[PDB]
Amino acid sequence: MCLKLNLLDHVFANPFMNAAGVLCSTEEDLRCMTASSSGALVSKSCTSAPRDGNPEPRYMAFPLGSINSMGLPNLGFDFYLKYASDLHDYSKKPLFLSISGLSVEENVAMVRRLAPVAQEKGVLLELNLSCPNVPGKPQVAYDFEAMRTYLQQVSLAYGLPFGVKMPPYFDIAHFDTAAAVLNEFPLVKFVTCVNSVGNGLVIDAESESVVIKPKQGFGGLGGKYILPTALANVNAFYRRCPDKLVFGCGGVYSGEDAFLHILAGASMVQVGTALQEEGPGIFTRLEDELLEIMARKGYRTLEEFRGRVKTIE
Amino acid sequence: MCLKLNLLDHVFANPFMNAAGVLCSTEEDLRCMTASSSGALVSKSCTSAPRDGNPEPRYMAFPLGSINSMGLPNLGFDFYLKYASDLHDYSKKPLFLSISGLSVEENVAMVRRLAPVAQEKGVLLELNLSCPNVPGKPQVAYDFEAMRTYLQQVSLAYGLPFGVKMPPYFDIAHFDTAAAVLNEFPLVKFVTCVNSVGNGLVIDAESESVVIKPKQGFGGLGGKYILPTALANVNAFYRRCPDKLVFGCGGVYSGEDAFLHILAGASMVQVGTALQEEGPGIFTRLEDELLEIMARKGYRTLEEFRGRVKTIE
Ligand SMILES: Cc1cc2nc3c(=O)[nH]c(=O)nc-3n(C[C@H](O)[C@H](O)[C@H](O)COP(=O)(O)O)c2cc1C
Ligand SMILES: Cc1cc2nc3c(=O)[nH]c(=O)nc-3n(C[C@H](O)[C@H](O)[C@H](O)COP(=O)(O)O)c2cc1C
Ligand SMILES: O=C(O)c1[nH]c(=O)[nH]c(=O)c1CCc1cccc(C(F)(F)F)c1
Ligand SMILES: O=C(O)c1[nH]c(=O)[nH]c(=O)c1CCc1cccc(C(F)(F)F)c1
Repeated sequence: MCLKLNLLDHVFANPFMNAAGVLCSTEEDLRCMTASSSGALVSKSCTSAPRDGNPEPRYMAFPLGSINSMGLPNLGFDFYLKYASDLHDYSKKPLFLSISGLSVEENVAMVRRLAPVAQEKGVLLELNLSCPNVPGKPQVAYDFEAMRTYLQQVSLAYGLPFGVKMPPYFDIAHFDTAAAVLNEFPLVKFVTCVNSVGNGLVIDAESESVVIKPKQGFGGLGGKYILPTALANVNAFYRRCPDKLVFGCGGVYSGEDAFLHILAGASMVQVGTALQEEGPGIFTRLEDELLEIMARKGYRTLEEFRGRVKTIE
Repeated sequence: MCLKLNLLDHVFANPFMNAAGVLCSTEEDLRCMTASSSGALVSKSCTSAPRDGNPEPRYMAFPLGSINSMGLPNLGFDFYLKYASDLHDYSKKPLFLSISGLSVEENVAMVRRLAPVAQEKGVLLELNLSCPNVPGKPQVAYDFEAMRTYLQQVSLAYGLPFGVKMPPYFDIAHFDTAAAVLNEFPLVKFVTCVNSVGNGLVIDAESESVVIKPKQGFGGLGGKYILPTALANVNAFYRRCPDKLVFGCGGVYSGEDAFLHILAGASMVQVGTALQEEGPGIFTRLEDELLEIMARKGYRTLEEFRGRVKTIE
């Protein structure tokens, strides 16, 4: 019985990793994730220049999940590239680097410089397509023409296999269209579903106030709120992108939640809110819990059940 | 006490009603909602002809909410019109009739017939814009040019104040576009936010199976999963449509949840999943709970706090 995976020409001890943005912003964070029992790690989505991000409070968690409008605080691309080129211990586990430029040009500039490090050290790119583009237009993955432009430009500039981080969709026509755009790009080898459910609003009844300061309290939702949404997206893209891997993200708190993601199609399984709340010890727990479900069912490997969710009649 | 309010030229004993689709399909259902303590009721969204809807199982509930792909089973427009015209007791409470035709023409045909009954009896129209669209396109409310056409045609055909049931949105640019569309139509006097969060997927770990038969287990989510989504949409439209009313729907299980909807801007508060699970007794509980929270805070009216959610700075 084992959790091993071999994919994207890397070996992973288990499918668990952080979700971008959680426990991955500083060198301290990345050393911490490297020391944990996760199978991989991803660095904080970066911009060319460092960002402070939004005013605090900008993240809050609750029993059913989290809300955030962080504003992309990060130490800048050069820092993350340095970590990938010089600091990361690749004998411990594989590293993904997430990028999230504010324009197609900012992304092209980053990927051009990443590429030799990707080639030499094996760092893997995750391109975050929730980047805002022009304010007053939707986020890039909700503007299909922009998404196509971004992927054309990044594919030409980078020239190596990479993956994309997608927001959730809520309409079958959007699953269809979004997957068809991704399927135009053979270098897109993995699809991470999902980023946070956009622009929710948590209100505290006692104070009669929103709980985060930016955007009048509106921000992206993670956690237990979003698990069925995340599963839907994992499976929609699993079905529509048969030549790509799907990584699942959203609502993972337990080995059972991971097992559902993997039934839906997930290869790697990312952990955001639950990791933010519990800390890196969560990885040993998730591994144990997943293995126990596998033993009960008689499953010896992940591929025995990946994508094998049953439908009714 | 008491929670009585006036709107749309009608008096309501309290702000609570069923959500369309729940406990409102048959004459029995509508008599049961009328006998309840709710302040109003809404009939099941209808088509010109009766529909059997999708194969069962097509609804399932769980601790955090519900998933459905009902396929609009309904007794047909003639039935609901006859209920509004001949059977409903208007001395007990107001009635809303929901329509969701499969094309603009079908909506126009239904609303031309409804108009005289609305004049004579005061039945209120809720137009459900989560309805099918032309090939390749998403649901009408997700296609802003279709939505505008539908509202143009229904406004002309009906000629009387009505409301619109909206799906959730997840992007601030979409809130801006959708609200601008609604604000073109002066006859649209109330906006109900939100319909179910579209195309989630619930998977049962033991069986390794989806839990509803239609659409490979994909369906709309309601209940606790969707409360922050619902609040965000209520507040977004409340802010953007100052000359309209907003009705809140989504994730109401308690008077506290109703309180939060009202703080966000809700005039009426609709109850779907929790009503399906608990039955019509829920209405006395919600009223008692809401009045208890108001008393603890010193609020004597709903107007004192409707839309008064506080932001940080
Ligand atoms: C504080 C915070 C920061 C985030 N920053 C990023 C980011 O920089 N890039 C990204 O792709 N997603 C980001 N996300 C989204 C997470 O990666 C993840 O997609 C989302 O939280 C859902 O997973 P969960 O339900 O496990 O939280 C962030 C989420 C949180 C809570
Ligand atoms: C079984 C079922 C049937 C529904 N039918 C309709 C419908 O006919 N028309 C409609 O506008 N919404 C319909 N909905 C959506 C609800 O009105 C409501 O918007 C949704 O369930 C979110 O509220 P909740 O969190 O209270 O469940 C239905 C929901 C359920 C669960
Ligand atoms: O940093 C974030 O707010 C964030 N939060 C998430 O839940 N997921 C994400 O992908 C991100 C980063 C993307 C993002 C999301 C919202 C705003 C901006 C900004 F404009 F600041 F550049 C960037
Ligand atoms: O009956 C539904 O499945 C349903 N469930 C919801 O959570 N919200 C809804 O608004 C609806 C009805 C959506 C709808 C609206 C109009 C037509 C049709 C079709 F005939 F295609 F089944 C479906």
